[PDB]
Amino acid sequence: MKDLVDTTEMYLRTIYELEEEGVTPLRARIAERLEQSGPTVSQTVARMERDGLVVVASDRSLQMTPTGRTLATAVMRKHRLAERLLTDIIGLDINKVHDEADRWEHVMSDEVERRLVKVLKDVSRSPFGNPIPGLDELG
Amino acid sequence: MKDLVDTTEMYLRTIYELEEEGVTPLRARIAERLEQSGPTVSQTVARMERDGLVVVASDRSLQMTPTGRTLATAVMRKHRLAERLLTDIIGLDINKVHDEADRWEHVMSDEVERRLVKVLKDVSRSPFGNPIPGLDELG
Ligand code: NI
Ligand code: NI
Ligand code: NI
Ligand code: NI
Repeated sequence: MKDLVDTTEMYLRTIYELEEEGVTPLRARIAERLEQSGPTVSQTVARMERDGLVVVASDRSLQMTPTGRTLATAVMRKHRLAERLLTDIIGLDINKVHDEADRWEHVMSDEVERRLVKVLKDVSRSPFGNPIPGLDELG
Repeated sequence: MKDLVDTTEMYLRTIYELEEEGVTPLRARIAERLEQSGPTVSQTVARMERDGLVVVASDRSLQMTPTGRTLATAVMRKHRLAERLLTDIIGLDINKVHDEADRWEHVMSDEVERRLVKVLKDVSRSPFGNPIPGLDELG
C-alpha cells in the first residue's frame, strides 16, 4: 500500500486546494506539496491525461476535466467530513485529525458519507474552517 | 490503490480467520477466500517469508511468525472495531458494515483505536459475534 494510499486521488485533492488558495496548479506545486519527486509527478500527471482527469495547458497549467474535478470534490468532501467525525464524535487529538483524514478519505464510501451528514451536527465547515464541498452531490 | 487496499495485511488477516475457524492456513485457502489467483498467492506468500511474517512448512502449511501474528491481530482488531463504529455510532446498513471495514482496517490508527474503545460501549464482540482480539496491546 502506497503512503499516499491512493496517488491519483491525492494529486487531484492537491490541485483542488491549490485552486482554493488562488495558486496555479503547477507540477512543481504538486511536487513540493506532495513532496513527490519530478519524474514522479510527471509520469503521474502524464498518466492522468490518459484517463481524462486533467489537461496540461501549453504553460504546464493543470486543468482538471469535468470528471477530474468531480472526483477531486468527492475526495475533498470525504476528507473534511472525516476530520469532522474524528473531532466531533471520536475525539482524536486535533493534531492528528488531518493525517488520519488524509488516509481515510481514500476508503470512505458515499453511504457512510451520507450517514455522517445525518449523524454529524455541523457539516458546513471542517474542523479547520474550510467549507465542505460537494454535499449537494451526496443528497 | 489495490482493491485489497493492503495485500500483505489481507493475507495475514485471512490466515487468522482460517485459524479462528479451525482450518489449516493453506495457500489454496487464501486463494479462494481472497479470490487471489495461484502464482499471485505464491509470490505474495513467497514475499512474506522474506520479511519474516510467516513460514511455510514442508506441507505448505502457513505459520505466521511472532511478528506476522502480532500484525494479523492488529489488522483483525481494527477491522472489528471499525464494524462496531459503523454499526453503533454511524448507523451504516449492516449489509455494508463489513466491506467498509475491510477497507478502513488498513488506514485506522492505534490512537483512533484507543479512542474508539473509550468512545464505544461494547468492545468485546464485533457486530457479528466475534470477539475483538489484541485489545490488551492497545492499553
Ligand atoms: Ni485536511
Ligand atoms: Ni490522502
Ligand atoms: Ni468482518
Ligand atoms: Ni481489508
